[PDB]
Amino acid sequence: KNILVRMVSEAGTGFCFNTKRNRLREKLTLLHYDPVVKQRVLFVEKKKIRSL
Amino acid sequence: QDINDTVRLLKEKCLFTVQQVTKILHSCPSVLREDLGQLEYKFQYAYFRMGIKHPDIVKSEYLQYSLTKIKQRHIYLERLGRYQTPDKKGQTQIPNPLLKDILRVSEAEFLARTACTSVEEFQVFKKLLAREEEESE
Amino acid sequence: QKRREREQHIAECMAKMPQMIVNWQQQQRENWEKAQADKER
Amino acid sequence: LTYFSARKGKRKTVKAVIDRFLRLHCGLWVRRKAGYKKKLWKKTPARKKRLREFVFCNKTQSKLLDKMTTSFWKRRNWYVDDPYQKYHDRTNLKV
Amino acid sequence: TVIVERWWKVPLAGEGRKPRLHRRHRVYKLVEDTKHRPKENLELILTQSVENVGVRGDLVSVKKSLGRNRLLPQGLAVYASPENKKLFEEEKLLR
Amino acid sequence: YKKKWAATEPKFPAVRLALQNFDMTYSVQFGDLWPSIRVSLLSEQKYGALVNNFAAWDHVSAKLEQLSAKDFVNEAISHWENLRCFTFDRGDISRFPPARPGSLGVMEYYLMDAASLLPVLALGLQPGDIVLDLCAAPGGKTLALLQTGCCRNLAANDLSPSRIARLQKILHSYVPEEIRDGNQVRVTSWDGRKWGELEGDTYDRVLVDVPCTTDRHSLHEEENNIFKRSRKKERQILPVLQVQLLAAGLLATKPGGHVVYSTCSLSHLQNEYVVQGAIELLANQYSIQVQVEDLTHFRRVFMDTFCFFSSCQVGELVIPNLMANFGPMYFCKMRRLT
RNA sequence: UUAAUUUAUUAAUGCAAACACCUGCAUUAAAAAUUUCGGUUGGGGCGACCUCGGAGCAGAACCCAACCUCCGAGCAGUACAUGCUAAGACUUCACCAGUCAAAGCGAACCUCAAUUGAUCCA
RNA sequence: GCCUGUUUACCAAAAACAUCACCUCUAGCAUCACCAGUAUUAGAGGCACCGCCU
RNA sequence: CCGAGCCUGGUGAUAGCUGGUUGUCCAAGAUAGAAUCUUAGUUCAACUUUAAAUUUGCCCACAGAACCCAAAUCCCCUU
Ligand SMILES: [Mg+2]
Ligand SMILES: [Mg+2]
Ligand SMILES: [Mg+2]
Ligand SMILES: [Mg+2]
Ligand SMILES: [Mg+2]
Ligand SMILES: [Mg+2]
Ligand SMILES: [Mg+2]
Ligand SMILES: [Mg+2]
Ligand SMILES: [Mg+2]
Repeated sequence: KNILVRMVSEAGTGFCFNTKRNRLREKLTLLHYDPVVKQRVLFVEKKKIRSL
Repeated sequence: QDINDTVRLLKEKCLFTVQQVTKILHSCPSVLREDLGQLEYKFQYAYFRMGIKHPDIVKSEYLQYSLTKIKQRHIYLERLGRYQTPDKKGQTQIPNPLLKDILRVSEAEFLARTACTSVEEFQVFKKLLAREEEESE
Repeated sequence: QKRREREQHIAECMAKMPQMIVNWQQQQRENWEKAQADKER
Repeated sequence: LTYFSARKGKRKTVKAVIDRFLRLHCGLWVRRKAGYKKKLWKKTPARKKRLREFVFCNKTQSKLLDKMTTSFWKRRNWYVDDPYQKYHDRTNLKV
Repeated sequence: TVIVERWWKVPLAGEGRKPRLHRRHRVYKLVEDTKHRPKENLELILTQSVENVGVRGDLVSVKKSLGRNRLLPQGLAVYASPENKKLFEEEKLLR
Repeated sequence: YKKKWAATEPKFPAVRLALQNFDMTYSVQFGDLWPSIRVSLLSEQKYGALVNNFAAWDHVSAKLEQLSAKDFVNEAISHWENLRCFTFDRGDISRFPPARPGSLGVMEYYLMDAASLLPVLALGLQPGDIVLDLCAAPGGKTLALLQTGCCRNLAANDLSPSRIARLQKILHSYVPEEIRDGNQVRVTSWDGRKWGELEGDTYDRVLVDVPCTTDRHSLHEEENNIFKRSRKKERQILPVLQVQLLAAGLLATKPGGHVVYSTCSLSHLQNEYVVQGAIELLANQYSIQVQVEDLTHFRRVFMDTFCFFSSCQVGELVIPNLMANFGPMYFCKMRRLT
């Protein structure tokens, strides 16, 4: 199945957003737009919010 | 307190008569060392799942044997179909093997006379049952 | 103090950000190349 | 609600209404959209934007809330920096 | 002693008025039972030589049980009141 | 309605109902083997790891070998005189680690009953064969077929959209989209009985895994148990439906083509009488002759891993044993002579 | 009563407090106490159903029941701007909820039947 | 249904309840019942005299 | 008049259930549905009543409203 995970901005801002990934898949690193920095930055999976 | 609570478990929570309790203490002293909870589980395993009544549980030193051995042998026979828990009326399609035939006998005699299977199969079943118990816990 | 700490932390993260993005993209590309090499066998 | 309180004989206010709705002095009632904080991960951006908005209430719903709240909540409040100060009055309204 | 606390806050009564209680104000939760507190010691001034505590006129922290059961009832000790402390101070400086 | 009845039939769990039926039938069927079969069915099921040929098959095989699992298919081919599924030695109860996506983005291996692979192996997919899976849509055999070399397309049909969706998901997880894009894989949600009319004399290889009592799943899972009272009608009519499906598959297969009828049950009624009735119905109503292939060499070759019910007239029957809890699996190979 | 909630009350013990009794707090029983026992269908049973979607009934704007005829869903895959904002509209016959969306900022140069769940509270 | 007796006063007097006998369980004991008693005793309960078998 | 006595009190218990709801006269005035431990009820909608504001309401000519695979309807200037 898939798990809802919290991607956290690597830009040092407290910005976070929730995505879905397969549980068996490796931890997620992903470019995403950071509104506070106003720029695309890396986000790294921090913790598993829930399982779905 | 330890002795009194063991006796109280045997009396109130196992509904053994006073004479039955004395006979149990005389025949199976290891019951006293055996902790509460485990003893109640063993007794209820005999009573409900195996359908053994108090006179039989006392006559045959069932409480002497270990819960691991009891579950191993009994569940092996039950899945094999040899054993069958008595129904609401207390009746079974085939007469069940005797507790002495199950527990007192050695492993080889139990597997040959009653289970009628192979030691290899019994070992595999023992490992499987141990894994199932661990996962259940 | 909190505002400036946040600002300087953001500044350091932003300074490191382009190199981190380049490294991550290169890692993805090299992983894909390794997959293609495995397909080639 | 209580049309006559046993201690004062006054009409009481359903505080569940106060906890949920804002009354603009013009007579309009504002509210949040139900579910605007629930399971956002499975909601599209347009749906989330719709949910995050402040929404007016029907005529009948406004009448119900007016009945359920007392006259104290239907007064002019000259708060310092109320974000709804402009919205407290209607303009260029024909019937 | 058992110390209790109301589950439901009692509305303020006023200055000269007495609070009016209701069925819900009779519900309590035990905040502490003093008997379970760690034991503290009693300060006493010995009047006669006693084994393993002192000789005479020396302030000693003794278990409340011993202080109230043996020393004080038998006169072997007196309460460490300011008056007793002063009296034994004169006794000491007069030696 | 009548509320107060004289005597209400005891409320039995579907698992216990299935146990009652399996006792009263298979005890007679198998004699002294029924105790062993019963204990094996009620015990844990032994799983095999089918390495995804599309993924890093060599690396996954090496990892499984380090986990001490051996390729029963490979050893069978060793003394037979393309599939790789690793299983533990006889008597071992070790579980394979859960399969995870590989570097290529596809799952490294599929954890499936090893016996379920024997039907596919016996089907003998020749290089570039047009293939049909009339109702096999749990996964398993379908994935094994796709990993085999049926590059001339495979039509996987089922009547259950839920199982079709499950098939689609496993295909997405395992089979590359490059392989699945073309007509190489056609997944359909249609009735197999209509398949004889829809296509005839088309497929060189056919696999008919008819719905059955699925004895192990009936004994374990309470949900959607075939042996529940409400589904008594379906349980009773199952043999007719199985005969119809096998007849449809036989009609579909090309003259001289091979079909394999597979069943996850011990029932003589649901296996041998089903195949025989299908042969008779095909030879009478449609006047087509089918010859049952001899799988005794298959039995001997795979005996080291699976225990087979020797007393079988038509086809093969892997029975679940404690030493190898891989069954149950009946499979019968039939070549359409006319 | 193996329905839910309790153990206020007794009987046991354990820990505190005192130097067995009493008190406080726990655990286990006995004993009881409060309250409930959904809905639509089915007379010869051993149950079915309850929410959402497609098709016929309902032929042509919309709407249309059934203890009517059929078929399905309680996800998955991609992407990570699947960001922010905003005119104007639709709306399952109420409301709640659900839809589409010009323009603009900022960027590049989601799909299809349903696939779901309010408030409070954590 | 052993028997004599008991019962739904006011729709049932019975095969139902009780019953001697038999059986099961609990209790090692005193100053208000049990009891001014003490295991051949007392309490709770089943079943129904006796007799016959296994 | 005991499956839990009787009397008093809480007590004017509660009842989506039954029954009743008393002068004259005039006028407008009848059922799209949804939700509901809900189908003996109620909230909203629909219908209905009253008062007020201003302006189009109905009937309706062309034109117009789908492919897959009939009666009619909708929209609609004039009148
Ligand atoms: Mg005041
Ligand atoms: Mg609407
Ligand atoms: Mg008589
Ligand atoms: Mg008489
Ligand atoms: Mg009478
Ligand atoms: Mg009389
Ligand atoms: Mg009479
Ligand atoms: Mg009344
Ligand atoms: Mg009129």
